[PDB]
Amino acid sequence: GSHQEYIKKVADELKENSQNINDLLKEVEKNPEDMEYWNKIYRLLHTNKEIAETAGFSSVAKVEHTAMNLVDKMLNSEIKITSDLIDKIKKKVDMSTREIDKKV
Repeated sequence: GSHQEYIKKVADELKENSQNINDLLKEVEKNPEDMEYWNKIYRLLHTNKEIAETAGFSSVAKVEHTAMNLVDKMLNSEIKITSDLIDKIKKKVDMSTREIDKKV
C-alpha cells in the first residue's frame, strides 16, 4: 500500500536510535575502554539494521553493519578502543541518517 508513508514512520524511529548512538559516542570519548556504551550502540545498530533491511532503505543497514563490526571487535576486546575506531563510527552513524533522509 502506502510505501512512502510506511518508510517515513520507520525512518523517524531509526533516526531516534541513531541520535542515541551519537550521544553515547560523546560519552564514550570520555570512557573509551568502557564496554557499557558500546554494548548499547551495538544493539541500536542491530535493531535499526534489521528494520532498515526489511523496509528496503537506501544503504542504512549496510552502513550500520560496518559500524557494528567496529563496535563488535571493541566488545570482544580485540582492540583498545582507539579514537580512530570512534572516528569511523561517527561517519557511519552520520551516513545512516543521510540514507534515511533520502528514502523519504
